[PDB]
Amino acid sequence: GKAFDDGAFTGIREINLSYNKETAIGDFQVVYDLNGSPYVGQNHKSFITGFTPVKISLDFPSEYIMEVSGYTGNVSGYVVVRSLTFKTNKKTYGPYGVTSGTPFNLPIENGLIVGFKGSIGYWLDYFSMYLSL
Amino acid sequence: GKAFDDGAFTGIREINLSYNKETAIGDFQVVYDLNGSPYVGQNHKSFITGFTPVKISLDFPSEYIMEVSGYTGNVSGYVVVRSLTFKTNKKTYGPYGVTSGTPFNLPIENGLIVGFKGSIGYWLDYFSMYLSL
Amino acid sequence: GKAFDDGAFTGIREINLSYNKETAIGDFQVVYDLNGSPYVGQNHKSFITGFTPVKISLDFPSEYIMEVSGYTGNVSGYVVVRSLTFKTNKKTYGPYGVTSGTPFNLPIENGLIVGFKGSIGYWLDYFSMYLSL
Amino acid sequence: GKAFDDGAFTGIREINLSYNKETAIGDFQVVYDLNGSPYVGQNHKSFITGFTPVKISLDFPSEYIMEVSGYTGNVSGYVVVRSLTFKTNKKTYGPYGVTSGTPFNLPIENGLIVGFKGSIGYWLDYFSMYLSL
Amino acid sequence: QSGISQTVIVGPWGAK
Amino acid sequence: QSGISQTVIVGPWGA
Amino acid sequence: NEQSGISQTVIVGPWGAK
Amino acid sequence: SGISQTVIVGPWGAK
Repeated sequence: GKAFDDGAFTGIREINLSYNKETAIGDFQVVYDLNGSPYVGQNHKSFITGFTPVKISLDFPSEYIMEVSGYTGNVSGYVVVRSLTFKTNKKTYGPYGVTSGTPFNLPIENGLIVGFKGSIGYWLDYFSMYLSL
Repeated sequence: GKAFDDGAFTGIREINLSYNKETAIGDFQVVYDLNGSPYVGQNHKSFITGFTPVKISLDFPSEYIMEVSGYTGNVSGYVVVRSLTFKTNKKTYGPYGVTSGTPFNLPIENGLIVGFKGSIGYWLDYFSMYLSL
Repeated sequence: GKAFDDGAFTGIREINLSYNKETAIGDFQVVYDLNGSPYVGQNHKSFITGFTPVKISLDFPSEYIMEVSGYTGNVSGYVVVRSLTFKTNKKTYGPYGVTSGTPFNLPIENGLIVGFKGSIGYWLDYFSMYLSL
Repeated sequence: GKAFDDGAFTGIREINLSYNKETAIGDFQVVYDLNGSPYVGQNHKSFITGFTPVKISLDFPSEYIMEVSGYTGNVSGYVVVRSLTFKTNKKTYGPYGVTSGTPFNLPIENGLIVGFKGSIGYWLDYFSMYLSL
Repeated sequence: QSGISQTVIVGPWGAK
Repeated sequence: QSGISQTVIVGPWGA
Repeated sequence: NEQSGISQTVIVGPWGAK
Repeated sequence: SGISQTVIVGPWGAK
């Protein structure tokens, strides 16, 4: 797929992703906070259509992500991120996608997620997160 | 279990843990680097004995951990860390213990593990890691 | 004066300031690096004009500031930043302004300046610096 | 002088120094905090005697240093640190030593001093400070 | 602000 | 904690 | 070590295809 | 490498 790297910022204001209830995660985009102003990240798009969009609007700065979890697994033979769930200090968003395969989770006791990078083809191939105090 | 929290240091020189093939991880102790000299961490011990000790001696500072993984599962009614594997930039140490249950993996792209906290009763119940540049 | 706060970024690419040889520092603006691309900072301007502009273009990323020094003093009854000098690992830029009053200097042994905040009226009233690894 | 470098810690609990108004700062020793416990730093001593001792006992963690200032100047031909003042969020300790020479000051708006390094011969020749969140 | 330095902490794993 | 990332800040120098 | 003028940040991952 | 880094300001005094 096509790789991307949004970089690191001051926080997160909104996540706009799309999913398919039979395959995996598709489109991924994020509105970060950059020293008080919204920073509209570019939309990283799947190579195919048919996904369902969801808008996760956080109440920044009092609301912030405390855990990112999901599933990675085979779809058409290769490994991709099949499901995602975002837990904040106020509520839970997801699961989105198909909860099958190998689970994973990143709970945060102290600190914040301030950036995303990864790759997207037909589906989200992989991703990493920037962490900071 | 008894909670523990070593806090944060400059790096890691050695890890001394124990495990049992019939069960899970038991004792856990770390020899940290503190400003260029070794600092002997508290030995966090299981409520019981009979484990097999293992010493992971890293070639500090050129060798460091890049990924920690393992499995969590039920042992005699307790949900615990049944296995641990430490992968450095030089080699892999483990798996130590029993590799069955639900998997978890913490891959680090940039940064270092500089401390450990958690809880140990009959076995290693859970643990978290301090990460820093 | 009018307070300002640029916040923190990932580095410094260029500083555009102005000064007067008989008074003090006037305008202040920074072209920061943000995740490997230029980010044009807000231009903080004096309540007056008639200053001499200076452009300090750094050879980013290999060239970076190692020491900020200068002088604070009275001008028309109030304390202002009268002079500034920026020393990098390769060259010295300054002094700009009037080198009299009380000196100050911030040498950096490890780490980087990643942002500025302060206040500017007729002249630069005061300023602070964000430091990070 | 003999160089020294205590390294970085979790915070500061007490500072023990000595000074002579006719000359400069003499001895310097710090009791740091290391994850909750007092860490007794090595005493860095002057090669000579005749100094007045000072002990700064901070109410850690409620009390912490917010600014370090002083003066550097010539004594018997050597450039040394002649005076020091430590301001916390509760009180001001100093000045210790005559306030003459070239001034310097490090006010901290966000963050903490977590370590000291430098060199001491007959007097404190120079020093640097480790800063962290 | 406290007089204690902080650092990023991730986890826990194994349970909670 | 808040959702805003923080950084060490030294200063101010001046008025 | 020689530092560059680029600020560093901890990064965890990746999860997905290796 | 495997050594944790920290911001350091200074030195003040002799060179």
